[PDB]
Amino acid sequence: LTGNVYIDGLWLPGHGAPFESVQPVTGETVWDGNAASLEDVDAAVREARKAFLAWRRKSLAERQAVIEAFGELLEANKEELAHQIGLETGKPLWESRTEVAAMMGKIPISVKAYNERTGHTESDVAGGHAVLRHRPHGVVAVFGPYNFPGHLPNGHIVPALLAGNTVVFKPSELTPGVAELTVRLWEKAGLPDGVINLVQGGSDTGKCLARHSLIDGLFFTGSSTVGHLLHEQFGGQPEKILALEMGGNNPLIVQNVSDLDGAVHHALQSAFLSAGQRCTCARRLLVPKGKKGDEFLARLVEVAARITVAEFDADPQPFMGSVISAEAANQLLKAQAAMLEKGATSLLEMKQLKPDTGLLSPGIVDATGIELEDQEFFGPLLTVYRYKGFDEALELANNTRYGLSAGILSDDRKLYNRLVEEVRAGIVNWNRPLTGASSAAPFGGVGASGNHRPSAYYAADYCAWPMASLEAGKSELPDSLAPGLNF
Amino acid sequence: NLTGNVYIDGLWLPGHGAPFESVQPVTGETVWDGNAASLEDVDAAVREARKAFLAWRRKSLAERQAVIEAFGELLEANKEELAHQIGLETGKPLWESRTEVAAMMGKIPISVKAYNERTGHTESDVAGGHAVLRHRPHGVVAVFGPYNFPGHLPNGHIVPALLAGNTVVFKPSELTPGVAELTVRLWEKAGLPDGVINLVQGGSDTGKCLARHSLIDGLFFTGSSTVGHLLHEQFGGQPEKILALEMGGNNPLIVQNVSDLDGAVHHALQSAFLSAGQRCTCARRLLVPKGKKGDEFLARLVEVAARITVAEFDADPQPFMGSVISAEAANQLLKAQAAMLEKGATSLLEMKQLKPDTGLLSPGIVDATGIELEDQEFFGPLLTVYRYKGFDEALELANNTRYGLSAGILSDDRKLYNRLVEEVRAGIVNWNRPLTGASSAAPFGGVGASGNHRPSAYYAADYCAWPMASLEAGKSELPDSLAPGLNF
Ligand SMILES: NC(=O)c1ccc[n+]([C@@H]2O[C@H](COP(=O)([O-])OP(=O)(O)OC[C@H]3O[C@@H](n4cnc5c(N)ncnc54)[C@H](O)[C@@H]3O)[C@@H](O)[C@H]2O)c1
Ligand SMILES: NC(=O)c1ccc[n+]([C@@H]2O[C@H](COP(=O)([O-])OP(=O)(O)OC[C@H]3O[C@@H](n4cnc5c(N)ncnc54)[C@H](O)[C@@H]3O)[C@@H](O)[C@H]2O)c1
Repeated sequence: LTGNVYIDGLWLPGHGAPFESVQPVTGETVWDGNAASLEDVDAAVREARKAFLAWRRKSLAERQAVIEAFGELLEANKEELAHQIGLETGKPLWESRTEVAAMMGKIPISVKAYNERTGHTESDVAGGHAVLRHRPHGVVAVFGPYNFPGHLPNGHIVPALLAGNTVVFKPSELTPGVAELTVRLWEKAGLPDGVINLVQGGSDTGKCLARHSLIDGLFFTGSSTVGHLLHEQFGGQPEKILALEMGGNNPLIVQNVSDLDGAVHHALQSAFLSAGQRCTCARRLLVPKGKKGDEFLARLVEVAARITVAEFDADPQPFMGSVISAEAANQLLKAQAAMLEKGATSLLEMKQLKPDTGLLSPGIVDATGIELEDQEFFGPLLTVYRYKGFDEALELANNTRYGLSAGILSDDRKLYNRLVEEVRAGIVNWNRPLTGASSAAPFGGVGASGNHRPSAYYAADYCAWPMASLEAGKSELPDSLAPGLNF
Repeated sequence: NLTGNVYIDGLWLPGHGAPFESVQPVTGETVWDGNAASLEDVDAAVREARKAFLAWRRKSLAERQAVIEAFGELLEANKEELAHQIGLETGKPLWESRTEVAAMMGKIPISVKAYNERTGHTESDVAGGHAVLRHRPHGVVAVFGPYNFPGHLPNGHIVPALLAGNTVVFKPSELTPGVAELTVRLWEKAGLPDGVINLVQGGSDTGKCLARHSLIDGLFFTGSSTVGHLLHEQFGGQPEKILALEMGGNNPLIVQNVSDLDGAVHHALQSAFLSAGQRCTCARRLLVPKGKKGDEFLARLVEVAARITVAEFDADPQPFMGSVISAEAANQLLKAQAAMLEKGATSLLEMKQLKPDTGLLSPGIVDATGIELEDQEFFGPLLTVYRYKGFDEALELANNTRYGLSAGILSDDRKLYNRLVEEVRAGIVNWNRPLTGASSAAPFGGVGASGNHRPSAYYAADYCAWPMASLEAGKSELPDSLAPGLNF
């Protein structure tokens, strides 16, 4: 807890302009530090490149041993890291600890994924004795969001390091402290010098890193906007492997449910967990028009009003905490303000709970006939649309260029079956909230939610490239020569 | 038996573009005549492939597999006729064109196993419920085909794509349109629904109209790192369209400490001169240890290399290699080794034009040990040799290229190979076997300027299907322990 930078195993103040991380509700300063400058970034990259040569040579077993030690250190400091996350983001403790346990779980699963997606295989084939092994890329710049400053960046870092990569981690300028803590835990775990390198900063720092001509890969978790910016930047440079993980305008369907409070439960999970700040949250809820939906939305609004929202560490733990900043909340309020005047009516008003904080109350808005923008956004603002035929519901679900998550809450399996059949989305759930993905299976958005480099399990796919060999043992003539060959 | 028509939505139709023709590389006579697809022709192909996708993606995996297997039946059934088309239109000798066909046939079952492993259907019980994983096709994929293997490579994209439920708008090389039309007719006679594959002949203009078309959902490419980079630059900012690039390489072959001379000379000639050196995995640069051993080796290598025959694809006794794709290309190769010799290099074996205005080139070997030539890819039987001192200097040379397709070593000492694998950055790396003759059973993806990390061959299945993972439950109902702040 110092505010430094980290390069080649050494902690050093940044040469860039200082910035600070403020707590979303208290407003006081939680972090102070210097942002990485241009030459600072050149240093991080040069030293990760240097460390690569020695790190790529470590066996898979050794790299796994260091990473696992990192996991043991995660368990040992679970509460302190949880408290750091919740403190700096506004997420409640009970949820931050969830993010930590997720970081821990990302390890063994990343191991199995490495061994299946990019393992070592040996076989006898027609052209001789074929063998297949997987090689790391080199220096991968990892960008971290602010909603999960521990789970997601980790989900890039573990698979990459394990496979022999070296990392230049640039966290969000809204969650630098959690980043510094995680880096210290990699140090205290015995990670060779320069194998991971921390570069704090904001937009300028990320600019200097992304354009840097010596990175060998870039792994991104963040807004579809900046993700597309990066993808355009690398236009014409296929040599640098890019992984883009972006948002979505995720739809949730709830039709013909026999357990009301159950569907209200899973719905509230999907739309409001993490203050609606989980990238897999449902931003659009679809309910069959008429009487049945009226009953459902009645109960859903009833229970949603009952949700508590307070500081990350309130004596009785609330359901959700603050939004990252008071400004973000301001833009959300202006957002639903633009929705209402567009023609929508408020089923449940999104309210600012304390004077100049990011504490927002749940918000539900009906714009069934209205046409708002296809735009992603974090916050507890849920747009609801009422539909006639189910074949119309499927039309609505796909009514977005994003393609991350989508699912249906229903007792009828065939609604799910036809959903899976028709929907164009990354993860599509039935009777479980859109949130809470499984790291044991891929996690890759389609459309504007990724560039077809799915992470989580298939993370192992974009951390290592394949080397295939036809081994012989002795260069010697075939039984029957080809035409035109005389000896 | 051929026509020269385009093929869209199951219908054969003359193209609306300007006419062109496919010439035999040595005979000079016309082998194909047809109209290239125009802008609206391509818009039609794409629109109709998109329409057909909706119906094709819903077929089960088994049914699509059955149609493709029927395609295999037809490949075996017409093996010799398709071989003759390939050899005729490219100049490749018959005996190896027959190989290209057998490779097309083999690309099927392996594409199946690949689909079931890399993008299958799996189910497991996990913490968040009963999780399931299935793999979906992208949609309309534009497939561009080379000219060295107008059958094997395009197929290596098409089978994996069709099988996974994609539809294809195939644009073949304007140097091998006939092979394309014939192959398409073979897909027709195989029962492929209308619009699931759509042939769009043409040259640069046609391919541009296809790549720029705002309705493709993927682009699969095999061709020069030059045009490949052009395409990649084009899609800059469009991650929604999945792109796979398969590009060339400045492939190095090292031969040090071989106790069987004629064997290593064999594998060398295979790697550098097979198919007139027009296989993308050919060794463009041979590395031989400085001094006596390399002197003897290269001596033998030139002796035997001179003994190579080169003639028409249908020579009475089949030669080792045929003509290069065109006489003009050959012209640029001659200009190439001329620029190397005047650059400071010495000619170990002169590349000569065997007939006046043809693509018949004789093997060419050039020593440029001290000279610095361009890091550039090129097809042709022109082999540059580099002599090295320490083995770590040989490794220094191998990576002396921005391309990263193939590389291998001819040696009796396994540890030289081990140090190669450890250090070399290339897609496929062979030991004591020719650089040519890859294995469709294992991935095939070049690094650096040889691809964008969407390797084909076995891993083709990865860029033909995207993953959908689901947490199924059965009934939306409250958990045992609620979250804090939820009242009912
Ligand atoms: N796909 C996912 O799993 C996932 C996860 C989290 C968030 N999201 C999406 O992201 C939205 C919020 O954005 P966010 O804050 O998480 O990510 P972001 O846009 O802030 O990007 C992460 C970091 O990259 C750096 N950066 C900013 N500008 C840059 C630039 N121009 N060039 C290089 N680096 C730059 C900053 O550190 C920035 O905070 C969410 O509401 C949701 O839409 C998606
Ligand atoms: N990666 C591999 O496996 C592989 C395979 C074969 C050849 N190669 C290499 O590629 C080169 C030979 O390939 P080639 O000359 O057939 O490639 P190419 O550039 O001719 O590409 C094939 C076809 O694409 C079309 N085309 C041309 N310009 C286009 C454009 N601007 N936009 C869209 N389409 C366009 C034309 O039909 C062209 O002939 C050599 O470097 C060779 O070694 C690599």
